[PDB]
Parts: sequence; structure tokens; C-alpha cells
Amino acid sequence: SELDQLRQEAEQLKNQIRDARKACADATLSQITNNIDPVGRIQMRTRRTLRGHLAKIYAMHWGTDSRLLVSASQDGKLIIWDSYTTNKVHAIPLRSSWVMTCAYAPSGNYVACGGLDNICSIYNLKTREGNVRVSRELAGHTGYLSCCRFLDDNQIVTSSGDTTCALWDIETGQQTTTFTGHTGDVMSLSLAPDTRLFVSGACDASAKLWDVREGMCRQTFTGHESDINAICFFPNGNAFATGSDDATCRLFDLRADQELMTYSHDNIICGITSVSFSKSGRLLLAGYDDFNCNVWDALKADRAGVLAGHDNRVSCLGVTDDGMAVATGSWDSFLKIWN
Amino acid sequence: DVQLVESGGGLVQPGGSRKLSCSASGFAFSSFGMHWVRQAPEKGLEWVAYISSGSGTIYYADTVKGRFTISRDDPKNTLFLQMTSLRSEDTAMYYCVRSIYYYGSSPFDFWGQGTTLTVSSGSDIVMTQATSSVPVTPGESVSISCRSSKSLLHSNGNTYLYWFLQRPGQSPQLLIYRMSNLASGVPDRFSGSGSGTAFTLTISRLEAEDVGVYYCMQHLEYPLTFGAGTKLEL
Amino acid sequence: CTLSAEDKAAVERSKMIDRNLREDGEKAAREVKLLLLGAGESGKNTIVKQMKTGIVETHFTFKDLHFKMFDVGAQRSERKKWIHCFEGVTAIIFCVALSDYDLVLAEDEEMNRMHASMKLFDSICNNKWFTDTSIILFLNKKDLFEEKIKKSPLTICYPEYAGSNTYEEAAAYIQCQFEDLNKRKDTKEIYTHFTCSTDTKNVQFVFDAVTDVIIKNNLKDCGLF
Amino acid sequence: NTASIAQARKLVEQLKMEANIDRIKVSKAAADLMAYCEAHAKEDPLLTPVPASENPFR
Amino acid sequence: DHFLEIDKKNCCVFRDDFIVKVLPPVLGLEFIFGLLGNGLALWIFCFHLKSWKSSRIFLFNLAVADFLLIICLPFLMDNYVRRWDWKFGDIPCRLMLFMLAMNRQGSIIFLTVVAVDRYFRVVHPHHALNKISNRTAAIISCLLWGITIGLTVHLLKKKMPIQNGGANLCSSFSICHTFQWHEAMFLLEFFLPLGIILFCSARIIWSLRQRQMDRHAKIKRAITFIMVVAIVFVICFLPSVVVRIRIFWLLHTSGTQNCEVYRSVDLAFFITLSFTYMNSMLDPVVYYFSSPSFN
Ligand SMILES: Cc1c(C(=O)N[C@H](C)COc2ccccc2)cnc2c(-c3ccc(C(C)C)cc3)cnn12
Ligand SMILES: CC(C)CCC[C@@H](C)[C@H]1CC[C@H]2[C@@H]3CC=C4C[C@@H](O)CC[C@]4(C)[C@H]3CC[C@]12C
Ligand SMILES: CC(C)CCC[C@@H](C)[C@H]1CC[C@H]2[C@@H]3CC=C4C[C@@H](O)CC[C@]4(C)[C@H]3CC[C@]12C
Ligand SMILES: *[C@@H]1O[C@H](CO)[C@@H](O)[C@H](O)[C@H]1NC(C)=O
Repeated sequence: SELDQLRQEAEQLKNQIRDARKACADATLSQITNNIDPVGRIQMRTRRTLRGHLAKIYAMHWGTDSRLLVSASQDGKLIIWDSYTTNKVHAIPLRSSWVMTCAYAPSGNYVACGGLDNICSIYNLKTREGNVRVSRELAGHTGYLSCCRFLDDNQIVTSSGDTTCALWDIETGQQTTTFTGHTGDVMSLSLAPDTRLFVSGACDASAKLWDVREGMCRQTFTGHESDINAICFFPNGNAFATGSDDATCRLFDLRADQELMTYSHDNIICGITSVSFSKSGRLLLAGYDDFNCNVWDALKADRAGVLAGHDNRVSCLGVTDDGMAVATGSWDSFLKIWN
Repeated sequence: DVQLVESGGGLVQPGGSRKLSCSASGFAFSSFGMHWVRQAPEKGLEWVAYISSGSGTIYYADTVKGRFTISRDDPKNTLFLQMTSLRSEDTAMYYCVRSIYYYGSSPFDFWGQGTTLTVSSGSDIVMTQATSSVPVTPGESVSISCRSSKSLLHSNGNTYLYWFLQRPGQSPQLLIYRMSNLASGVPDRFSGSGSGTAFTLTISRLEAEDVGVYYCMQHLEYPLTFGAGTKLEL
Repeated sequence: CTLSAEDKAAVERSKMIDRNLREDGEKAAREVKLLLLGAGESGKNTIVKQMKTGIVETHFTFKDLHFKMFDVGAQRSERKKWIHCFEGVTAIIFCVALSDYDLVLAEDEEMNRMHASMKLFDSICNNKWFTDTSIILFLNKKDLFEEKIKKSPLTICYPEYAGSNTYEEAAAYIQCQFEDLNKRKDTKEIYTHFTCSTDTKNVQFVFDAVTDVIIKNNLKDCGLF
Repeated sequence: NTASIAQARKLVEQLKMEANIDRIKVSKAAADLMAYCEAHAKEDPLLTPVPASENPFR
Repeated sequence: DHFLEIDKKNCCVFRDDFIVKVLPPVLGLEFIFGLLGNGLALWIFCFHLKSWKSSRIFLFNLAVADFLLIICLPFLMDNYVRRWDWKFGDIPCRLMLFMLAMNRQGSIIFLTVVAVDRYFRVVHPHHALNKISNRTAAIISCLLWGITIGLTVHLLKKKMPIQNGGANLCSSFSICHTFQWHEAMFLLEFFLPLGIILFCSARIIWSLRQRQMDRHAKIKRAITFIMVVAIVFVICFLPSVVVRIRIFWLLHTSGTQNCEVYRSVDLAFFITLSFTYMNSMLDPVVYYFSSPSFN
């Protein structure tokens, strides 16, 4: 039987990978960060409250100018906010109201959204007609589209619930690259700062690091006991943090190919919806199902602070590119800006 | 394409009443605030009236206030300028101007072709251009300077300075909308700068396509005031 | 105050957007959101045609009441990752064919379509997001179940069934088996209706169940529920 | 059911290419992350709050 | 003997010892429990509720009317301990009487509004009245308050007290043989809202049992408390009305001569008028603290 021999070879390769990870570990992150000063208590106050959504907010994305937001709620509305003045720049009605994710282009010219319609819709913000119109609808995913991230004005990587990540060309609307290898539904997506690699967390309790231009999984990261819902690179792009339903956040290294630290507390039993890093990467902000966001010392696994003030589950998180503020979206149809 | 077509102009006896229409096509007319800007045969842009989206805000120039009426009908995409008691200083070519206002928007971006109407026989921000007509060699850089009585820099960091180029026999177009921001469809050889009350507009590698009258307009507060107009010759 | 002309115009645009969002929300609040569920293509299609690729939107109006019916078929993914999107639906319309009690699912060995429907109903009814959501259970194809129960007894599906091979008794037993999966009988109620291939009163039954749900929502809004 | 051999070959190929990866010691990993955190600690507004004059969300 | 001209009208009043022996303790209990209940309920409405709807607005206005009717009870107690003697003056008695009558009528009006609101919740579920905004509820409530003010401020233009035999009389309910708007308002504010409330409650019960919705336990609780509020309204406002009707019959038959027969009906009227304030004391328990969604 060749299948039994190949299963044995796969088990041997997994054992070799585990042994390499174990022998490559000498001193944990906690053991070397215990000699550095803690961040103390991080106190953040709600500076702005963005009202206007009438259903649960499922996703957000900050602009690269650190002032413009896009939010997605089950109203079927993509609202673009001026976070400084709490002004609604745009209100984009969606054909399908079952939106799970929204992205904002780095140039600021486009927004994306998607969800249970299995379609990533690109919207042109800066048109000559003065309205926001659908640039195109990206079809080809057979499951719900759970995350999308713009690479540039013409490239976008979409996470989906068909256990598949996809890279798209927005001029042609075609499937440029398909990323396969996940067993469970891919729920999260994060692009590297150089936008050469990206990580995706799925429902198989596994995180995979992909190469955009090669279309293959380079490394696979395990350690979670439940479905990974959130993922985010470290600001230098050498590490990333995941958030899952087991009330634990893990930090993984790309170069060490191993988990570095777990961010869990005994009083936390609910799942984690969103994971974001501060500008320096010292603070790890995680949104939970128990209605508040917990700030974590990313180097010491210490609860630096709590962002409480949402009456429902905090579904989405985002730190501005200048690190000035963090915005929390929640199922109570509200967005809050914290400093 | 975006198009604004004006109608209703003509020869009018003094004290008469005429109504101007501005048919809009190719853009979402309801979401745009709309301006009326007239230009007398002495070649000077003058703002007349403004109506916001939803007709919630209406402003008039002090010389037409209570005497002109601006209105819009969004179902048929038409802008109206109901004028009564027309006097000889109202003899101008009226432009219907398209402007939208949000963060990062580019108001005054599209101007209509204009309709010509002929009449037979203190606290405002003064906008000043020192040079009214200067000759320029094509292929060489030129600078057009503008000054304002009040500082156009606001507390929010925006300097509300607009640069318009009006080629001979053409409607004005927007080049720079907030003192530095290049407009859409205009070349990168146009650059705006300045601070406070002093302003400049640099045109490196000038071509015959840039020949016209250059106007500086403020949008810090109503009424919107234009410069006298710097004309480039040769 | 301390705003420029462009700032004031942007604020006015934001207020126009706020108003338009408010009429959109008021229009959406009067619509009835229905989540259409069932094991495979059993009775969803005939129900959809009687009322009127990811999620399918079905719109129909009955007695000046607009209905939004969502079909989550062909969404072969983990339900728990997207079933919370329908937490606020008015009711769940569950379609179960009555004639597939002897059929095999053809996906697993010794797998019964009726038991698959029963486990799907158990997962949906006892879901954490549908604690107070009423279920309009439809037992479809009662004519085929009429004509095929004589040839094939129901005991091949339920070994504990000891009743006679009559349509009424077996249908009552089937309905009892489906309602026994409800572990939250103190906070939700299950509406069971038997539909033929061409049944006209299904829309009226849905309207009555939705009206009961709307009465309950009105009472909890006024503090009586 | 002969198509599962191709999937098993793909899985063992993926495991083989994932195994042959140069890995740095986790102590070096901790060193680089601490160095990045300390090198950008002053320019982190959330970690070190800026005065109300420099806060756009005042 | 007891004869007294108030506004040049032939009539008579009484100062009974049983007033002193009954009214102060029952009004003390009514004030203490109604004050605690109404203040607590107002606290939850003001702070604990997140976003209250139109029905909660009507319930808040009912609580406000009940609280304002309660907080003028110590003055009634002070008038009652000294056997119908008012020692406060001209303007405070007019405020007390006007405020008592106005908040009684407003409490009744908002009970009727809550009953009709629940009628439209149950009997006409898809009606546009069940989705009115907070601004519409504000306008409707302001109009109802203005109606109550317009119907009640006739008490503020009356020269008061009455000072019969050196004893200041602070009462808007004097048995006098002249047709008055105040007595007609007293009878109307029972009989017409009684009919509206009974019709609404009966139709709500009939609809909840015709749709077989009464099988639910919480629907049983709602049906029970609808019956409770109807019964509380009846037992709190019927006795004073029937005693006032008996007074009307005595005035029609006997007139204002030999007032020794009016003493018993006057005493009974004031004892049964205490039940009106008992209604406002019991209103929080049967309206807000019994709501499952109420914190
Ligand atoms: C007598 C009377 C008075 C009155 O002014 N009594 C004085 C003490 C003066 O007492 C009297 C009597 C008769 C003759 C002389 C003096 C007031 N309201 C009413 C009503 C009423 C019946 C229905 C409604 C609703 C539509 C349901 C409202 C009111 C009926 N009778 N009535
Ligand atoms: C759901 C809400 C908005 C409906 C409100 C309509 C009903 C309940 C309101 C509107 C006008 C009100 C009436 C106005 C006038 C009077 C006369 C007064 O001496 C007794 C109460 C009574 C009879 C009020 C009862 C309640 C009332 C009928
Ligand atoms: C719109 C949202 C914020 C709710 C607003 C509350 C409104 C609807 C309610 C709550 C309290 C109410 C007030 C309570 C008391 C009085 C005194 C009375 O003599 C006149 C009416 C008036 C003034 C009511 C008007 C309506 C009112 C203001
Ligand atoms: C009051 O009584 C006097 C004396 O009998 C009589 O003249 C007068 O008409 C009466 N007035 C009324 C209103 O009953």
C-alpha cells in the first residue's frame, strides 16, 4: 500500500519538523524579556464614537492617512468616516448585506467588501461622476469571503470560507493565484509590510505563511486548540500574532518557525475576534467576545489595559499607520476611537 | 462624460427679469453643491450664488443678494438662477460650477461652458495678484503670485486657495484646489505652494497649452472672492 | 463655530448621509427576515416557488408585509462561522421532505437523509444564536409520503416506531420526533405545517407564525414580554 | 479512490519543503523583537501617549 | 349648621374626626411606598436603560405623573391631621389642588395611552403606530400633558382657601348644588378611559387566546398583568366615582337642605379618593418592576 507508506513519510516529516523546532529553541521570549521594564498600565479613553450603523459591525479598515476609516455592517452599508470630525465621507450601499470583511486600498482610491455572497466587490471612491460605484465583483470563491487585503490598486488577496486564499488582478477580475493547503475555513488574513508574504489563519487551528509571487505555503504554524479568527504581523514583518476561540493569543516567528508566547488569562474564556499590533509592536490589542478589547504586553504576556465600553462583541480592530489611535468596531453598531 | 450646459442668456432691458438654467449630465447632480460664477466682459471672475446638496444651504454675493434666486431640481438635474431687477453691471457670462465637499474632495473641479447675458442701457477677503499680464517663453518656468487680505490657513491645517486657468474662448478649469493639491486631469508640471497670505503657482516647462488667464480663489469663508487674473502671453 | 466653509459643507453632507441611512434603517426594520434551512435540495425549491454562488435572496410581499427569505444552500462551510449573521432574523423556515425517511444521503455509508435533517434541526434549534428564534418547520412532499408509505414502512427509519402504517399516525410521529429535538420549549415554539407539491396556504402559515413573532417582539418592546 | 495518492504526494512534498527551512534560534528571535520594540518605543503614540497639542483626536 | 357659601353658591362642607383618624396614616403609607417605587423606577428609566422606545417614553411619563401626585401628599396629610385646616396660604393650596388633579388625570391618561399602545402591539401588529419614533412619542406626550394642563388650570383661578368659621378649607371637592367642570372631569376621567382600557384589555386577551399564544408562560404573565392593571384601575377609581354619583343623586333629590345626610357620603368620598393615590403608589409595581426587560 503506497498510501500507508506516504502517511508514514508524512508523519516522519512532521516529527522531523517538530524536532527541529524543539532543538532550535533554547531560551523562550519570556525568559529574556523578564529583565526589561514593563509598560505599566495602558489607559485609553474613547475619543470619538462613530454612530450611524444600524446592524452589527463586522469589519473595519484604517486608511493609510490614519484619518479615513471604512466600516462594514450587516445593514448593507459601507460607511467611510472622517475619524477626526466623525464625518461620514461616503455611504456605499452593498448588493449583499451579509458582509464579513472590508478593506481600504493603500492609495485610498478603492474599498473592498465581501461575505456570504462569495464575492469581493471593489468600489471606486474617486470617480468623475462624484459617486462611489462598483469597479468590479471578483467571483471564483466557492465559500464565504472572510477577509480581503489590497496589495495595490490592482492586486488584492482574499481569504475565504472555501479553505482557500486567492490573489486577484482587478483589471481582469481573474484568479491570478490560488493559495491552497488549509483544511478548515480561512477566517483571517494579514499582509506583510513589504507585501511579499502574507499569513492566513483558518479553522483547522493552523496558520500558514504564503508567498504572493510564488503561490505556495512556506511555513505552517500550529499551537492553537480552536479556530483562528484573527491574525496580524509584527510591524517589522518578521513575526505575527494570532487570535482564536480558545481565549489565547499566540505570537509566532517566521525565522524561528515557532510560537514565542501565549497571551491568555484565567478570567478570559471567550473567543478572540480581532488582533492588532501597536506601531512599535510592544502592545498587542485583541478584541474578545466578552465585549471589550484587552491590551497585551506583546513582550511580557501582561495585560497592559482593557478597552471597555462596547455593549456587544468587539468584532474588529485597527491601529492607524502612524500609531496615533486604535479603533474598535463591535456588534452594538458602534465604532470607538481610543488614545 | 460630465457636462454642464447653460441656457437662458440674452439681451435684457434694465430692470427686467430672466431665469438661467443649467442642465447637468454625466454625474450625480444631487450629491454636488452648485455655484453660479459670472465673468464680466472686463475679464473678471465673480462668484454669484451657491446652493448646497439638498438645498439646505444657500449663499449669495452681496451685490445680488435679495435680487437673485438660486434653486435646483434634482429629479431633472437642473440648476436655476432666477434673476430679477437686472441692471447694467449684471452683463456677464454666467458659469454653472460643480463642487463637492468632503474630506479630500476637489470642489470647483468642473465648470460649465457658460451662458452670456447682456443688459442694455468691506469685510470680504480681498484676493490680489500683483501681475495682470506677463509674457512667457514656452518651455521655461513661470510663477504666478497671489496675495490675500486674510490668512487662508485654517485651524484644521487646510489653506483654502484655489487656482483656475481659463484658456481663451474656454471655461475655467481647476488646477490646484487647496494651495498644493494637483487636480484631476491636469499635468504634474503645475505646482502650487505658499503659506498664510502669500501664494504662488509654478508652471515648469510651459507650453502653448497653458496660455490663458490664471485666477486665485479663496474658499475660507463666503463670499468666495477671485483674483484679478494673471494672463500669460506669447 | 470654528469651522470653515468646506468643513460646514462636509458636515452637511454627513448629515444628509445620516438622514438617508435613517430612512434605509426604517425601511429595513419593517421587512421580515427569514432564514431558509434544510438538508440538501429536499423542499426548499418548491417552497421558494410557492412564495415567489453564495446566499440566495428571495423577496415576496403578503398582506402589505415585505419578506426577506435567505437561502444558505450551496454554502458548504462551517455554519458556526457565519450562523451568527442571522441572529436577528424574524423566524427560521426549516424544510424537511417527508419522503426521504427511507432514502440514503449517498455521502456517507449507511447514512439516512431523515436523520441528517434531524441532526441539522437539532443543531439549528438548540443553537446559541437562535435561543428566542421561532422555527417554521415545513414537512414537505406529503403526497409522495402518502403514496410510498404503503410500499416501505417507517420502521426502517425509526426502529422504535410501533404505530400503524397510516399517513396520519406516522406524520404525527415524525412531527413529534422533530419537536422533541427542541430543548428550549420554555422560550421558543415550533410551527409545523404539512405542505403538498402545490400548496397555497404555506404563505399564510408563514404569515401567521411571523405575526406571532412580531406580537412577541412588540410585547417585549413594551415591557410585557 | 486513486486520487488520494496525489493528495498524499502533495502533502509530503509540502512537508518536505517546509522541513528544509533555515531556522534561527528563538533567543535570537527574542533579541530581534526586543530590539525592534525598543528602537521604536518613543515613536509609539499608544504605548507612550503624546500631549493633547499633538493628539489629533483631542 | 354645615351650610357654607363658597362662590355665592348654596352648599355645605364637613370636618369629620374620622378624617383625622383614617386619612393621615393611609396617606402616609401611600406616600412612603409610592415615593420609594416611583423614585426607584425613575432612577432606572433615567440611568439604567440604554435606549428607551416610545412605549418606555409613555411609561416614563406615567411614572412622572405618579411621582408628582405622590410628592404633594405631605401637604394633604398636613391638611388632614388638623381636620381640614390649611395653614399654608393662598398660592400653595391652589398649587396643591391643581397638581393633585392634574397628575391624577395625567396618570389616567398615560394608563390609557399604555393600554392603547399594547392594543396596537397585540391586535394590529403590523400597524405603523407600533414603529413610531421617539420624536413622535415626545410630541404626543407633550400634547397629552398640555391637554391635562388645559383641563386642570381652572383650579388655579379660584380664590382659595374658603375659611369657613375660621378654618381654612383646602379642597377642590366640595358638595355644592351648581354644575361644575371639575366634577364632570372627575366622572369622565374614569368612565371614558375605563371603557377604552376595558375594550383594549379584552381585545388583547381575546387576540392572545384566539391565536393560541397563551400557551407561552411569558404570554400568560403578560395576560395576567394586563388583567392586574385593569383591575387596579377599576378598584382604585370606581369607588370614588360611585360615591360622587351618589352625591349627585342626593343633590338632585334632597338638594342643599338638611346636610346631615351628606356627611356619610362626604366621608366615603374622601376615603375612596385615597384609593386614587393608592393607584399611583401601586403603579410602579404593576407597570415597571413587573417588566421582565426592566432592570
Ligand atoms: C350632575 C353632574 C355633574 C355636576 O356638575 N354636579 C355638581 C356637584 C352639582 O350637582 C347637581 C346635580 C343636578 C342638579 C343640581 C345640582 C357633572 N358631571 C355629570 C355627568 C357625566 C356623565 C358622563 C360622562 C362621560 C361622557 C362618560 C361625563 C359626565 C352626569 N351628571 N353630572
Ligand atoms: C398609542 C398612543 C399614541 C395613542 C394615544 C391615543 C389615546 C390613548 C389618548 C389620546 C387622547 C387621550 C384622551 C384625551 C382626553 C381625555 C379626557 C380626560 O378627562 C380623560 C382621558 C381622555 C379620554 C384621554 C384618554 C387617552 C387618549 C384617548
Ligand atoms: C428623544 C429621546 C432622547 C427621549 C426624550 C424624552 C421625552 C420623549 C420625554 C421624557 C420626559 C418627558 C417630559 C416629562 C415631563 C414633562 C412635564 C410636563 O408638564 C410637560 C411634558 C414633559 C416636558 C415631558 C415631555 C416629553 C419628555 C421630555
Ligand atoms: C340660594 O338660596 C337663596 C335663598 O333660598 C335663593 O334665593 C337662591 O336662588 C339660591 N341660589 C342657588 C344657586 O341655589
